[PDB]
Amino acid sequence: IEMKKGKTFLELRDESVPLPFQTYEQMKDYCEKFKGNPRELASKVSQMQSNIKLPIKHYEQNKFRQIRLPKGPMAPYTHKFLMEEAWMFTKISDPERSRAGEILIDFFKKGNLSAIRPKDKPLQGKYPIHYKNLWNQIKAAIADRTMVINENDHSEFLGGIGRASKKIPEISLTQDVITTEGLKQSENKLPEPRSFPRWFNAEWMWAIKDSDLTGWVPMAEYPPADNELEDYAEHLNKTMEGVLQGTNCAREMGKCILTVGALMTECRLFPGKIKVVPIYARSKERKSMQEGLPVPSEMDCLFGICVKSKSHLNKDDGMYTIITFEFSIREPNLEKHQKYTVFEAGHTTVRMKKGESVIGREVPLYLYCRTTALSKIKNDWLSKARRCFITTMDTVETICLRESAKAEENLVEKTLNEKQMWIGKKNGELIAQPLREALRVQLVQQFYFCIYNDSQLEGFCNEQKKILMALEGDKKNKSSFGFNPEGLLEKIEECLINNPMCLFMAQRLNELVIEASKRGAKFFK
Amino acid sequence: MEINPYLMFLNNDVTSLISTTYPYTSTKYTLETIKRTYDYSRTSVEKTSKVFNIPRRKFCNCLEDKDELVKPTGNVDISSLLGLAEMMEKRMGEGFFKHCVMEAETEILKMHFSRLTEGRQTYDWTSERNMPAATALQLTVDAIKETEGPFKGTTMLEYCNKMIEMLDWKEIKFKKVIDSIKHDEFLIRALTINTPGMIVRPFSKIVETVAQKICEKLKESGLPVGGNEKKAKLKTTVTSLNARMNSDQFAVNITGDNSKWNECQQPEAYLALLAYITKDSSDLMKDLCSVAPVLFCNKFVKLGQGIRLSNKRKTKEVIIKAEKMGKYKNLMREEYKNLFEPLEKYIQKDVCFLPGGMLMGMFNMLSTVLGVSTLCYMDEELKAKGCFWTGLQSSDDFVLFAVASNWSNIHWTIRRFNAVCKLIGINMSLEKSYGSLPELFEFTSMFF
Amino acid sequence: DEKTAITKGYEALIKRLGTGDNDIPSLIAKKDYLSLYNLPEVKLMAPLIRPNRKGVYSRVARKLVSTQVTTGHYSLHELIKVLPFTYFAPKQGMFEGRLFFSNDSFVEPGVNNNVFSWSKADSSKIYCHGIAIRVPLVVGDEHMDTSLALLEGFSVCENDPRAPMVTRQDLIDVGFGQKVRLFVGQGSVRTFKRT
Repeated sequence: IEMKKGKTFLELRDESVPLPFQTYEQMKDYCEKFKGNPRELASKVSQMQSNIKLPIKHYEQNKFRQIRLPKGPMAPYTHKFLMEEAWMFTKISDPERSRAGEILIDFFKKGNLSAIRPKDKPLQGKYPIHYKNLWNQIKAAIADRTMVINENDHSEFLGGIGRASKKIPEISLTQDVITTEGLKQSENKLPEPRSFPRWFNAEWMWAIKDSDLTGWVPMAEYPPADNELEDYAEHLNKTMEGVLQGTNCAREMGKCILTVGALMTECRLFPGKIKVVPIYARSKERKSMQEGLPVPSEMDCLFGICVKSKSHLNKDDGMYTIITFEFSIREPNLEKHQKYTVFEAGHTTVRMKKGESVIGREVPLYLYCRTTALSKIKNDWLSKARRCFITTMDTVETICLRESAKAEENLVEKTLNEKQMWIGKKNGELIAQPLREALRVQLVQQFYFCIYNDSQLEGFCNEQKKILMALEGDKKNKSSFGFNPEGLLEKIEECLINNPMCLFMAQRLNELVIEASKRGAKFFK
Repeated sequence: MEINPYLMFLNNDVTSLISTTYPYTSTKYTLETIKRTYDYSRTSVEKTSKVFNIPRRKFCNCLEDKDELVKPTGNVDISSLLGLAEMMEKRMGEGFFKHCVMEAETEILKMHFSRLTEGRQTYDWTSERNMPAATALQLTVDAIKETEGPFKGTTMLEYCNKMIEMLDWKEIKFKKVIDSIKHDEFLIRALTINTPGMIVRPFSKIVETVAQKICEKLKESGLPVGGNEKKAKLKTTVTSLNARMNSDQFAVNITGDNSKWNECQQPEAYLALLAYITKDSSDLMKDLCSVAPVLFCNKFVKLGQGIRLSNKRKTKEVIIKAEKMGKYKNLMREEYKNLFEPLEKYIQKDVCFLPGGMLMGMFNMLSTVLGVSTLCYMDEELKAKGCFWTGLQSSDDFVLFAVASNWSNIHWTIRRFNAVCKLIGINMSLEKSYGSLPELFEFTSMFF
Repeated sequence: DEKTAITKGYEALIKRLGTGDNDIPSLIAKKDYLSLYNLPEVKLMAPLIRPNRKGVYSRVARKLVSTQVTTGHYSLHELIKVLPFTYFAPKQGMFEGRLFFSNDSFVEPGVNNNVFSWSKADSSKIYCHGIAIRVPLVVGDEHMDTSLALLEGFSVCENDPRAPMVTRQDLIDVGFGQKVRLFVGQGSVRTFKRT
């Protein structure tokens, strides 16, 4: 038995070898008989150590520095939808009509959406006419009881502004052809850097509020129990779910889940056809007007209409386009709303308490048009935002597993109701709130992580860990010692471009290490 | 109120809340990667390849351009490598490598070639695309059937010998819409890679099995398993350290992350290592283990989708492949030009003949073995000074524990270790590797 | 504890039956519901009722009990569930299908709940806080008629999807002899007819 040898393989083996050896046999003999001469090796390693200048700093004599953010205009809105700046119509839900087309048709029948008639002059927009004509097309199609759009002129344009052109075969190419057309390589553009977002804070604070309606997100059931551990786990999960579902962030999570599910289904079913989808959600409960205690009411919240242009799983890894027509009752900002074209679609009516009765008061309404691109991977990624809850749950478990072991007793309710956590700075004074209100910030941190997930954020998230670990070591009086921190700061500055989340989080890191310098000795001012 | 969600790290330990910071579970790039692979080798030796008359940049046992050595320098040294291997053997035992290679061999004997169907993905050498392993394997076997009859071996060794025989076949056939190819083209395709195939798959699997059988006996080897066993290993290491040194000595830890761990590992050193290992064993394994290394010494890399042209207004847009970029080099920008001319030599039709490096996520077990060898070093110069080290190493991430009795000799030991690591291509990162007192470190996201 | 207080109150309400005169079944057969609104046990349980909505919950419970008893069609379970609230002056207001207790808990008419649950084929077993309680009597049909214990001035009818969904607020306007579908719980839709 033996591996019968060829020639080309052996020729290669005899060819690809170290320099002083030119045949497998010489190298083999040198290897099988190699002996240890630690003296020459010690001399060689010492020579290597001499011709190397490895610096080692301790972060105390040479501390870090604050990060220099980019300069220029503010980072504008990016997410597909409109958090906080959304006005939602509402209609009582039906289990026999729990579908996108049926819901949209039912909303149209009462005549509210049909009444909407956007005016020609836009407040701040580049391509008004196509958006307004597509809006009329959507109304006319919905009237026809079919979500389809036969004519393909506007969607095609608004999807092709990015790129659309002819293609010349290489075989039909010459030197005269080139010199005539002046063909030159396609210069690759780079994203322009942007400044600090000043509106992320307001969005975050609104996300920490509790909305009137609750139960936007669905969850599974709870199987039986056979001992105390599963009972405690179920109790904690139920508590956290009942606390969280009432938040404004969960509204956006549900909106994404349902809207993207509808888009994905329509793409799979009707490829190569312009369709119409609703930006809807399905509530479960609502805080009573007489008192804040929850009272059940299943409702259906309509925040817009999203066209889906030709999707065919072929170009750009199946990248497809959409177009959004969202509602709002809040006049725009030119700086923030740089991607949205806004209209004034007549008037709507709010409804509020008035003692024993609910009254309505009219207000103006606005129409946020915007053209954007999506893909299959982003759909699969956004359609499952519930993984943030579990991640937040892990944080809870830590606090509820460490303490429970330190004192060897159930301290879950105690820590949840007493344990104070610094949340920010109010009037130059650290605010502190229990863990009950901290969970909202942690959960919105995970959500905003998912919404903006990209290369910049992954790089910054990876590279911030070292700063936080070094600072933690500083807390406990440990001589943290780096090699070239300046390069690491340059790297993290490199990763900060055109993503509000990273610019905001970095500004906070700078203001966290300024505040910590009062108790740490590894950071400049 | 400006919300700042980093303030909870003050009155609470980082380890609990670090998870909150982390989410839940093209031609240009390839050209730059290969250019860096060539530039890191830090040599200038070129030897023509007889079989295809292609220049090969040999980078082994020839250090040059010492200046700016801090930057990654792959070029290996065989003497120190074999010396450290002998040190590790002496430590573990004499018949250690022999026992491990014997175990891996006997385990392979009863193996069926069908195992190759278990793989993440591969690259077909017939359609020139990427697919699961089973599909491309079926393609290859049915092509063998169509050309020179079926393969009735039903075993790994017969499959490998069939591949060998195919290395010498001049014409090979295969279904298509039917076609065939010659000797040189078939070799090329077989040793092609896309950003691997099936020909080298079993030999790589064998080498990985051997390196794994080796890492099991190694205390400082956290690759084969993780979690409970990993914490057990951690605590064993820490207690052994605490019980080793004295009351005057004080230790230190380092969280290191090797940079360019794939663009500085060369299979030639792996071949020399396998030779030294199997030196005393059946010639069968001696020759077998020497297959995948050389197969990786010659690796064609498929350039991605070609560049495009366009006029000023962008109204016209042409698409061309990579093989023809050498025909329009006068048009591409400088950065794209300076990145292409120095490599035109190594291009054949549309691919690049990289004579070394290691891009695949393969031989990770072997890299860990090499790292453990690096850590098992010890001499008398250190003993005289009362200093030493130890630790653990993953594929490209490691944790070091140095020991000494002064706040300065530690720096000398660290520099010694960095030198010994660079001697064999293993470099180190500076913006991602830190260190502190023994209490705090990190490994595979497990913040101790 | 407040829960234990509620449990003992409900136990007293159950025992009051006593299969005898001057008890729930005799007054039922007599169709004298006003006296039910003055018993001692309801007077003992009254303090456990949230003060702000005490008037509205008294109103709703009074109407439900009166309507059920008037027809002779009733169900002991929902009756005993809502009885505690009818010991006060009824005052106009807005009801939202949840008779909140003083402890922030709730009992919604016609839906089973942990605090009080009634399962069909288990009339004897009245589950209060997951604790079974035997009834001192036996019934096989006195409870089967719950068509009037859900809402105040309506009655269940045969299912009909054509009827449009509506909510608590709009119910006041529904015209006579007009079917109205509406949720009776979680994903439970039931038609109703004014009467």
